[PDB]
Order: sequence, then C-alpha cells, then structure tokens
Amino acid sequence: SHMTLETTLFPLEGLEGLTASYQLYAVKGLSGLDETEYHKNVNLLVRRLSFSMKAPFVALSRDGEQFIAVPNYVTEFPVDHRVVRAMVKLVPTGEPLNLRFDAADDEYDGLRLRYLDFVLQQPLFANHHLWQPGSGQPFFHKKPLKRLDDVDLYDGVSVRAAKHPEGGFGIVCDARSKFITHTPIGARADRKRLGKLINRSCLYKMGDHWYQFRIDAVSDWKVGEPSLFEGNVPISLAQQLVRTAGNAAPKSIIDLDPEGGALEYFTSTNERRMAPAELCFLIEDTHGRRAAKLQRQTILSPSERRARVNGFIRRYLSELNIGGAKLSAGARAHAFFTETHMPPALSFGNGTVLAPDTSKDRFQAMQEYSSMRRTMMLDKKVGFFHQDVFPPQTLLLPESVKKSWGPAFASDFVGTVQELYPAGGYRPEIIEYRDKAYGGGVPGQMKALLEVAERGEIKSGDVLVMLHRINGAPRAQDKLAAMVCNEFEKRFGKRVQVIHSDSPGRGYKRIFKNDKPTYVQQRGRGVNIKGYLKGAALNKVCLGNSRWPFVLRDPLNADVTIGIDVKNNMAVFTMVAEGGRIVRVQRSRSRQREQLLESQVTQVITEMLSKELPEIKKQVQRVVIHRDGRAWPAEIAGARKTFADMAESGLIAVDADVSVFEVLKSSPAPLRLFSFEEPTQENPKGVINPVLGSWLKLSENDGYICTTGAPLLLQGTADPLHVRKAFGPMAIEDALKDVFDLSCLTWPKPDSCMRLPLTIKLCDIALF
Repeated sequence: SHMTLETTLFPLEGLEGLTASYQLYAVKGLSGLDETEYHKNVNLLVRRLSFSMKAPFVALSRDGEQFIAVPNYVTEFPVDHRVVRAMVKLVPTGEPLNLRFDAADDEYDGLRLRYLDFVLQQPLFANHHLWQPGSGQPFFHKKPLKRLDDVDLYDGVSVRAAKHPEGGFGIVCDARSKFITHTPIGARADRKRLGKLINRSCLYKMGDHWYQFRIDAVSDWKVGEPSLFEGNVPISLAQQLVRTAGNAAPKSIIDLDPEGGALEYFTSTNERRMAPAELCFLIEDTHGRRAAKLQRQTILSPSERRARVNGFIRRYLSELNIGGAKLSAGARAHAFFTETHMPPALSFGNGTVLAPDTSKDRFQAMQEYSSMRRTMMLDKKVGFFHQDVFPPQTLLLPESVKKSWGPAFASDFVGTVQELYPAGGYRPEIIEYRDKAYGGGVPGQMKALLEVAERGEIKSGDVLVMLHRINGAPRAQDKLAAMVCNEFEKRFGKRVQVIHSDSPGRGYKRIFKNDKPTYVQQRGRGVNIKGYLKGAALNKVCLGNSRWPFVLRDPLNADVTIGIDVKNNMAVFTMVAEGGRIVRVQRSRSRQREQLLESQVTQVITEMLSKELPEIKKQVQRVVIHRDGRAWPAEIAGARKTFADMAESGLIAVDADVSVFEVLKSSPAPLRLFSFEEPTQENPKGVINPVLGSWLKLSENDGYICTTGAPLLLQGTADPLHVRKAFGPMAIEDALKDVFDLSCLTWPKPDSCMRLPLTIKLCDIALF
C-alpha cells in the first residue's frame, strides 16, 4: 500500500456558515496605464488600505482591477484616495458580495482566499514568540533553533491555506529556515563600516515588533540626534522609540547609545523611516557566501519536516479567535490514495526504446530506468537519438591560457567529446583573444573579444568561448557571459556557448616530463576534472549543437508547449514539439523589467513558429504555454491572439485551444507530500519521500507534481512543483501529467531527477 500519501493540507472547521465578504468598488484613475504599470498601482494601494485601516482589504480581479471593502469602515474616503499622485475615483458599484466558504467553485474563490488569509495571521502577528519578516511571509520563532558559530538559525513555518479537494477550505504548511547573525550591528559601527552594507537585509528587533528590512541610506543623524519633529522641535528617534513604546517597554528600546549608527529603509507602503544600528542584525545571504556547511543545516529529513509542521500546528494555530471565533485547524493532515505516473518511454538512437518495467516494484525499476538513460546514451550500439557530423566549430581561448594549459585541456576536451558523441567527429579551430592587453575588467575583455570577432578570426557558425569570472555571488550574474552572447549573436552570425577559465584551471598541474614542462590532469581537492570535461562536453557541445540524446517516444497531451521567462529586461522563449524532437530557444529584449509586452509576445511566437511548422507532421491542435512566474494579462492577450490568427490561416486545425499555466518554482502556497515505511528504529514515524510520479490536485486551478521524488532523491525532502492554471481549456491533471513527462527529459544530467520541465529549465540555463 505504498501509494497512500499524506500531505501538509490540514482541513479547516468553523467556516461552515461564515459568509463575511459584503462589498465592492471600482477603479477610475487608469486613463494612463501601461498594461503592466497599472498593476503596481493597485498593489501599493491595497496595502495602504489594508495596513492603515487594519482590517482585510482584498483585491484579486480580472480586467480593470476592483477592491473589496467591509461595510464597516466609519469613513472610507472613496474619491479621496491618492489625490496626492494620480487621483483614482473609487466608484462604489458595491453590490453586497457575501461569500461562503463551501460554495461551488466560483471566480470569487480568489477572494474567499485572500480574506481567509488576512485574518488567519492576526492570531499569529499578535502572538509574542512569533515574528513575521514582512507581509505574507513564513512565521518564525523569536527563539533560534541552533547556535552555529557567528550566526543564528531561526526556524519557522509558512501558512497560506487555499482550497481543499474534498470540498471547502483548509491549511497548507511547509517548514522553512532563515540565517541571521548573532550579534547586532552596533553603536560603535562607524560611517564607512555602515555604508559597506547598503542593500543587505537585517532583522530589526524593534521592541516586541520584529521585522525585516533592506538598507537604503546610512542616515544623516546618529541615534540621539534630532532629525524629525513631533511639535517642530526635532526629536531624536531615541525620543521617538520611547513615544511609540508600550508600558513594559523592553530595556533595549529606551536605553540606546546616542553615539551609534542609524539606518534607513522604506515601509511596505513606501514611507521613509529609520532604525538604530544597535538593534539591527544582518541576514547571512548564504548563497552570496558559499556557506556549504551552512547549507548542510537547512536540509531536513522527511520525518523531521513533518514533525516540525505538526508541532507548529498543534501549538499555535489551535484556539483561534477573530470576531467569528470558530475555525480550528483540524490537526490531522490530508491523505489520499493515488496512482502515481510512470516515467514515459523514450527513443534513443538506432530506434532502441527505453520503457520502465512494470513487474519490479516501482522503486527498483526506476533506478533501473534512470541509470539506463546514461548507459544507453553512451553505449555505441545505441547512443544518441540524433547522430550526425558536427558542422564546423571554434574553441576560443584566453591567450593567457593558450600558453599555459590550453593545449592539454583542449586535447582532453576534444577527446571527451568524441567518446560521448562519436558520430560528430569533433575537431574545433583554436582561436584566442588577447585577454591581458586591454583592461582586465568586463570592458576590455570585451574589447579583445570584439576585436577578434571584427577581424573575422571566427570562421564557422558555432563557438564556445572560455571567459574569466569577474565578481562573486550568484545574484551578481555574469554580465560578461550574457554580453558576449548578445554581441556575438546579434552583430556576427554566431551561436555561442560559454565556459570559464577558473574551473579547468584547477584540474591541471605542470609536471616535468622528458626534459620539458607539460600539463597533466590532477584529482586532489578542487574540481573533478574528468567529470567536468564529461559534463561540459555534453552540455556546451552536444546540446549546444542541438543533438538531443533521447526524446519521448509517445506523444504528450499538448502538441506544442512554450516556456517563457523574463528577468533583467531579457525575455527567453523555448519551444518543445514532437517528442522533444523539435526544440528552439530564442532571446529578445523586454522593455518592462520582468513583464514583456503583448505585441511582442504575439510576434516572437508567430515568427519562432511557422519556421518549425512544416516539420510538425500533425495538424497542431493543443498548444500550451508555461510561464516562469506570474503570467501578466498583457502576455495572455497575445497568447490567444497568436493562435487565433493561425486558426484563420490554416497552420492549425480551426479549433485550436491554447492554455496558459504558471510554474511556481517558488510556490506562493507550498506543500510537502509524504508516504511511509514500517517505522524502523532509525525513523520513529517511518516517513520517506513520495514516489517520483506522485501528484495532487486541490482545485481545478492548482496542483502539485513530484518531479523529484523517492527512488532518485539524494538527500532532503522532495519539493512538489506548484503549477497554477491561468487560462484555457486544458484539464489540469493532463497539464501536471506532461509537466512530469517534460521533466523526465533529463538532458543536462541523465541519471538524476530534474525538478523543472524541459521548457522552463531551458529558460533558466539560457540566461545563466
């Protein structure tokens, strides 16, 4: 009975008969709107309405955005809102909307949820042992869980609570972690130490009011010095933290050193405000500093993460009173039986097909399958699906590295390519650029790369360039990698791939051989250079030249899908047709930061398709889109317009049906799924990961797939992937099923489980 899987969905009781929703308004200042700016207006405004008037102000509508008030407001000031900036008139079309939490699935299921959500964390914000970093964030203890030299580990739980699959509403929970340094920033921290920190985030322990904020400006006054005025008499912020302090106000908040730093930041509603440096505690960004003995702490075995969540539910959310003081969370999670998805069968080269076996208990048969994807890809009887010779290549090397270990590395690297893709016959020209001549920063490195390209020294179409790493942290993003791709593709005719000098320059030493210096490999600490050469041959060369190793024999529900991602004013569109036999990626620049226009979406896709349409050997009649993040209604506009138009021409059946979906890799309402194993000694309550194809549908618009799961996880607990329906006619169970199939095309690392579907995974590697 392994199929029996428990969730972190706790049923909710006490809302049977709790209709509490009652009104409606309408927007009028939108006369100049952006199709993307208009939606930053509302949000800044519902916050001021929810946070000033401190009752539930909820706003989640279609087309022209609308707001729910309570009839209980004293004086709303409807036409008197942002008379400061734009003057929206809040037209009261208020029809009493009285929502019940058992109704059939309605469009104001969106509102029934943002209301439940505002009021269910009032008993959590008023607790005292519990602090919330910001609006709608997990709820963390004031007390840390581990001490952990220099820096405190705080545990917590995220509670969001959307629809239930056996009717009604319920609770969703995930544990969480957060790393904060032990000892406040301090009142003998000077001006230069304080600047060195603008735009980190700190935990500001105010009084009993603990929250999080990002630095903006080391202020112009110290803690004691008079800066703002309550009576025009400047008063010192020590004075201000007293005025706003409460009865038994703690010691720290009324005995600050006046000779200490003061920081600035902007409220959740965009107000300027200060905070003493004493009382501010910096959050370790442990992906910023590669603290991999600080990541070996955030990974939580399954039976823990269950026990942490169950413990939090029983201890904090039980007696729970807001007006209607009912609504007790039922403190036994949701469980179902379900059928888990088998892996798809796949097509390797010379028509040999891998299909999972259905005699072996699911487990032993999938480790078989997932290892086959590698052994088959390498085996020369079968091997790559697409076998053919490579068109001309070019490996482009820093001249500092052509003279030191270039040749050894290039020799091994070409060797590695031919033992992986023998049919290609790899043989790349070896060009160089003069990495020491001009500058050594991103400009200059670029001037040398461009100067070489100018000369026409790069014959051939496809290139692989080796570059240098300029700055640390993963949030930096290599502006140089991206920019070499941009210029090389756009001004010259090139499809470019990128590796970096640092990583192989670890795997080569100089030994002295036969009266000459010579470079040979090394395998000590550092990088595993045999594995690195293998993986970079596959990713940068075989995939870089669009030679797919294995491609999904049997068809998906969609006939075409399309990833989309915009981050840092760059948009990325992928496209997967046939079984994976047809794949494109295209890049184009986005006027909005992360948002994309609607004329641009309609165009990029009508041009990226129609190139490939003759190869698609069907009438094409079920298209899907996957969006990385929020799918803004600008985008969804052109999405149907694109395919409606192709429904006229004849490129499609006339009855096409497009569908938009949002893949939440950072899921707004997270969840875990477990299942069980006779409690062994080791494991008191016998909690393992759910088996790899496990899936769960809550609503018609929300479900989770295990793209990562039991047989092939290496350690930790599996993170179900939250997808959310956004438009269009496709069964969400079908969408989850072939998002799982698209996540079994594990191209960059075959024997491993990949969490994202191939569509949006390429969106993420394509912008590094």
